[PDB]
Order: sequence, then C-alpha cells, then structure tokens
Amino acid sequence: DPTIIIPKRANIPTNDLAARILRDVKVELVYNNSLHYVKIRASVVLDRPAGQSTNAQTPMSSSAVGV
Amino acid sequence: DPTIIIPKRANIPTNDLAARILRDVKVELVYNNSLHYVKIRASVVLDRPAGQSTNAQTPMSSSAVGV
Repeated sequence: DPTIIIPKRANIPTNDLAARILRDVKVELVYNNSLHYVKIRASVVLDRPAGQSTNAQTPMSSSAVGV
Repeated sequence: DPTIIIPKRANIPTNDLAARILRDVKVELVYNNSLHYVKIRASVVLDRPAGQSTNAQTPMSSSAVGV
C-alpha cells in the first residue's frame, strides 16, 4: 500500500521556520512489471499412458519427522 | 486629605474686633489630573523565542553590600 508521512511542527528545526521551507516529506511506492520472456515445457505420448496412482488422500504438506 | 483651620478668639487682634472682620482662615486642596498623551512600546517575535531563565526564587529587593 502506498504510504505518505508528514512531520509535525515540533520536529521542525528553528532554522527552517526562518527559511520558511519544509523538509523530510517521505513517500513510498512499488512498481509493477511487464512480461518479457516465457519458457514452456511440452510432452507427447505415443503408447497407452501408464495407469496413475489411485491415492485419494488429501496431499500432506510436509514430513512430520523433525526435531 | 483636605484640611481646614480656624483661628481662636485669643489670637484675633483687638483692631479686628472693632472692624468686626475675621481673617487668616486657611484651606488646602489637591487637584486631580486628566490624561493627555500616551506612549507604547510593542515587540514582535518571528522565530522560536529563547527559553527563559528558570529561577524560582522570590526576587530580592536590593544588593546587601553597603557600607
């Protein structure tokens, strides 16, 4: 999310009140990106594809073994 | 305070008792005064005013050194 910050009067040095110029205003942004290159991976099958695994469990995220 | 003075009989010269006229009655007064002219001294501040002295003592009247 874009952000904007403005300093308060108590934080302005006395010198700037004579110069009458404010400083330290800050803004932030995130730039998008276009797409330049793409790489694809195809596959071809000739004979009868082999039967797939018949597991119906919901795939677990990671191994439980950890110490 | 206004003052009034009246002489006594013993102090009246014999001649006035024949002339039958009294003298030497005295009165005093103090007159007030109007205001005619006024002079002012202003001041302006631009930057942050400097911090004042932080003395909390009751201001002394006059220097003790005297011989």
